[PDB]
Amino acid sequence: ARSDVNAITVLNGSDFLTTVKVRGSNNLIDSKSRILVKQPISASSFLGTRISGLSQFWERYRWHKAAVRYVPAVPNTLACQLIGYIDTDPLDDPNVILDVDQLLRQATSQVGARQWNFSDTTTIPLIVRRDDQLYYTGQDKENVRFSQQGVFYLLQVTTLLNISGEAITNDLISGSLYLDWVCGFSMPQINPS
Amino acid sequence: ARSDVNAITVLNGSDFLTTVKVRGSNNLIDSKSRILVKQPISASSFLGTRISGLSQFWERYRWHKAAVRYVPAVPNTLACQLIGYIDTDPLDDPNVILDVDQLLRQATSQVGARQWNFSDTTTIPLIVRRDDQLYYTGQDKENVRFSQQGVFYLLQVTTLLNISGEAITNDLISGSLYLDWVCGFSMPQINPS
Amino acid sequence: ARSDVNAITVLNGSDFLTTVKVRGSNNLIDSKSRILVKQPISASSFLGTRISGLSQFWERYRWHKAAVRYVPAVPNTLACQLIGYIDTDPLDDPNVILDVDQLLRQATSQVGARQWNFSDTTTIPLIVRRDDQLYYTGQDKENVRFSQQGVFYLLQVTTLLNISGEAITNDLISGSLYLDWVCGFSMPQINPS
Amino acid sequence: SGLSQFWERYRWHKAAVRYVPAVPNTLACQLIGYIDTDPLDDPNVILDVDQLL
Amino acid sequence: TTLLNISGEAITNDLISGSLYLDWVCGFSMPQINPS
Amino acid sequence: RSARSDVNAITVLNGSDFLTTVKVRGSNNLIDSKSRILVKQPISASSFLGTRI
Amino acid sequence: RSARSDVNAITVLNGSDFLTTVKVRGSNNLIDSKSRILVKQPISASSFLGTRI
Amino acid sequence: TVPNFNPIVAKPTVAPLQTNI
Amino acid sequence: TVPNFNPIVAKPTVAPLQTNI
Ligand SMILES: [Ca+2]
Ligand SMILES: [Ca+2]
Ligand SMILES: [Ca+2]
Ligand SMILES: [Ca+2]
Ligand SMILES: [Ca+2]
Ligand SMILES: [Ca+2]
Ligand SMILES: [Ca+2]
Ligand SMILES: [Ca+2]
Ligand SMILES: [Ca+2]
Repeated sequence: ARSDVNAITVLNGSDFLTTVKVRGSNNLIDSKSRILVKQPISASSFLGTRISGLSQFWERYRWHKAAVRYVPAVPNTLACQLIGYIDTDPLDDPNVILDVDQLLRQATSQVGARQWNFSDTTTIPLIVRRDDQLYYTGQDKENVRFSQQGVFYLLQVTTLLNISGEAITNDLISGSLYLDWVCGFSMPQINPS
Repeated sequence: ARSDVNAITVLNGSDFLTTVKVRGSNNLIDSKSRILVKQPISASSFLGTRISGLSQFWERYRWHKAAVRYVPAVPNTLACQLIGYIDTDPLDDPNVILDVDQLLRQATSQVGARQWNFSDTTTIPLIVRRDDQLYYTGQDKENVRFSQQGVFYLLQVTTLLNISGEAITNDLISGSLYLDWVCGFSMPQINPS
Repeated sequence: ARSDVNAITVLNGSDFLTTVKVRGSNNLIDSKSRILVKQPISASSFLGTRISGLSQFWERYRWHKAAVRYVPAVPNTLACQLIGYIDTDPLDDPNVILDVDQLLRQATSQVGARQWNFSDTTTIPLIVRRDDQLYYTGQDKENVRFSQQGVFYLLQVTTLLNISGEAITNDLISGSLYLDWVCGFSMPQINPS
Repeated sequence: SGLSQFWERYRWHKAAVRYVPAVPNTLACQLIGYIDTDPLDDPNVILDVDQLL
Repeated sequence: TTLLNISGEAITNDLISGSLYLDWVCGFSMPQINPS
Repeated sequence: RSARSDVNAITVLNGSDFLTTVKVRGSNNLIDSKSRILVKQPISASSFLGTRI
Repeated sequence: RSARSDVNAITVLNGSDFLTTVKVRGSNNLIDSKSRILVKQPISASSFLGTRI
Repeated sequence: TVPNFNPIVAKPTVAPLQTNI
Repeated sequence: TVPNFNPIVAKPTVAPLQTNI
């Protein structure tokens, strides 16, 4: 009962991430205002969830096949495109970019990217690397490539509009993000908090 | 990545329970005073541990191979005979017993009971039932036999005495208890708190 | 004689780390005082040893089977419960914890943690990751997770007490730590100093 | 539930709740439907919304 | 045509409508590096 | 000598990309002919900064 | 939907390039240890500005 | 002729009103 | 194993706007 073995506990689940908020007209005045979400996809990036709670009890992890899932809380009469991707490089930051088309193009350039209307649902996969690398669970520290396996950027391509030509201006909620994940944690521990 | 199946995720670990404290002469004046530790062995009984954390993320559990370990924090010059048994029925309470030797007997009779001096280290095994029943991982509720698979009882048999045949009265701290376990959790979830 | 290939030269040895010192009563007045030893387990952490010498002559390393050994230098008449775990993440620091039992729990939860009285000898194993990552042998630089494969933490759980239930205050020296290792070095070189 | 009374025990071999919508796609609201296998887990004790979700 | 809604009313917001992709095939001939 | 190959070969490769967004000009701004030109994007390979082509 | 391929493939390609020139430091400047270091050029793929790799 | 350099795919999905059961 | 005790069946039907001819 005192086994000193280190074994990967591959285990599945699903978790509620966040309610996304498309920006509208008032707040959306520049390009970086079109980045609705900047959410690391490290196991321990979602405090109240189950994945993060488990992560807290291990050193490491590796998404074997993760996926972000968008569920719309709006009707179809509203129309606005969204582009979502997961940069495997936690440091690559598009916030510095000024041109909107440049940002959407460097988004669509990523391999696991998707586009969709905020009235339907899709799935944003995570493309896992090839060098068997593991990542740490604790709160992000000196460097981020040790901890984060990816960073999910959610983008606003169009302007939020409704039944009529009316352009909404109140920055209202469009849907909800869900993570359908599978990862294996290696070394039992407790991470501080 | 979004499987709905339910499997047994058996995983190992070790955890720290609490520090033991022999009762001494002045405080030991009856049979219930000799009960130093009444500590449930439900996975969710030790808040800051790894076992309870993990438990919070599953609905059911079952000790496959558990063992309570005693680690002395005292020299060899002191002596006090203890008894440690894990009762698989939590409602069985020895506090209602008045005869002391009867309590020692009902302790020793447990098939996994161990006796030892508080200057020595020994392992108290848990014994698992035969019907395949699973227990619950949440806080204890209307009934206790659903959650708690066992209850660790520690006994002070003889009196705490120094080098000679002379007793002690200051009620000093003897050692700490540790749990070396391997458990199988069944249904992924998050329990309320 | 002038081969350019790179092979793993796995080699064994043992080395002396330092002398342990329990803290006593007066000095033990908080939770960080109970941390007696914060000793990295990087090969190049012990200057006058054989392990660090050899390390200086290679670029990368990987503990295949390491173990920190405790050798008491005190009699049986004294008692003090210790905990020894080797954290595979050096950035995890318990000094930031204020609750003492929380620190003991996050220690015990490490899969290779051992508890024992400072009058006894016991072996603290190192647990090795699963991704085949190699670490660096030089002094610690911009980041610490490249060099240090582990960090040995020694804890003072209970108070140092004499024959009776009476405490000590002189903060005496308990014993010494030794390292029994077998490591695999990869790239021949000489590191600067 | 009337036949239930004629026996003393039961066990769902296969159960699946099925939602039949009555609204058009011009309205929107997210829902979560889970069947908890422990009747004693009551979310009403939860104050935080995201924790409940 | 004018931009108009469900009704026969014209809109005056100067909105965005969509995106354009290029599905292309090109043959490059002479290796070099252009300055900049 | 260290001579560099004198072979001129046609390296053909294929893929998709993203040009730009379209902005219909609306009744206010649509008061001229030029106002009806929403996109003027060359198709030169080196006219798409962000792309990798 | 317009989904972009989720295929991670190892694109391996080979060729030569040009790092830099070497400047032996001579008796005047060669008065120290650092003076004997003529080249410190990383081998990262993105450390060769002019090249096309 | 590096195949699958920057491939993109399109797939429509009709969005009717009052999907009835 | 009384078959077809309380069977129910579901069948959708899209309701698009402006079905054209
Ligand atoms: Ca990137
Ligand atoms: Ca950590
Ligand atoms: Ca009993
Ligand atoms: Ca049963
Ligand atoms: Ca429960
Ligand atoms: Ca740790
Ligand atoms: Ca690796
Ligand atoms: Ca080095
Ligand atoms: Ca539940």
